[PDB]
Amino acid sequence: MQDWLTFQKKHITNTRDVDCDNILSTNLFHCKDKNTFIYSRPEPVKAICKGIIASKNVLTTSEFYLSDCNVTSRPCKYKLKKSTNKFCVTCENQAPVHFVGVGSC
Repeated sequence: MQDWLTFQKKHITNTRDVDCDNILSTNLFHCKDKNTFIYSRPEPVKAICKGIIASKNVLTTSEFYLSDCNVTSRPCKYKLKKSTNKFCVTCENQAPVHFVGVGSC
């Protein structure tokens, strides 16, 4: 439910330029306040949780290329934020199931 499958579509992007406008206006996001996407494949991101079976929030050993879509002054209209930082993923069954935050946990 709140697991890697849902985590992927909502956080795993393969482009630095995620079009927040269209992508976030789907029912998958429904234009919430913001959404931090990770520019990296699901494999190297799932590998962060490699060996973590028990639900455990872990902070990454390095920074990743993040693209954060955040709402502007207008609802469902976003500003792209391209940055590089670490992030804490809640690892369960060797897969990131919940997103904690960027920088540290």
